[PDB]
Amino acid sequence: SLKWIVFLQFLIVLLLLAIVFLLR
Amino acid sequence: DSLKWIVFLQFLIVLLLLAIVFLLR
Amino acid sequence: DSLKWIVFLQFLIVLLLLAIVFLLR
Amino acid sequence: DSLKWIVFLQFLIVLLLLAIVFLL
Amino acid sequence: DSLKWIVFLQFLIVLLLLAIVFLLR
Repeated sequence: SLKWIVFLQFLIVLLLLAIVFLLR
Repeated sequence: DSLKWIVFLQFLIVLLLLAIVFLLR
Repeated sequence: DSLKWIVFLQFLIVLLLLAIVFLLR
Repeated sequence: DSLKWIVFLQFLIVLLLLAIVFLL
Repeated sequence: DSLKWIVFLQFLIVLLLLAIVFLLR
């Protein structure tokens, strides 16, 4: 489960990067 | 247990973040 | 317990993202 | 000490999301 | 060290949320 927790954290960071890019 | 709920909630968060990206785009 | 608090705060994060989605529409 | 910091950072994330909700 | 990755990613999330707050107003 920890592997998937870390992987989904990766995904969340990438999506937040997309959101910050769109706001800019 | 707790970790399964963490994974499920993180998946829900991913879906919601995708929805926010779609709304912004 | 740390894990229970993490799960509950994850649930709150899900609620907050839902509220953000509602506000964006 | 990792779990303590994870809980604290989750709390910070909740606070920041609340700030964003108020701003919106 | 999965926990160290989790902490680092959480800190990244905090920084991105601070940037979002700055961009909002």
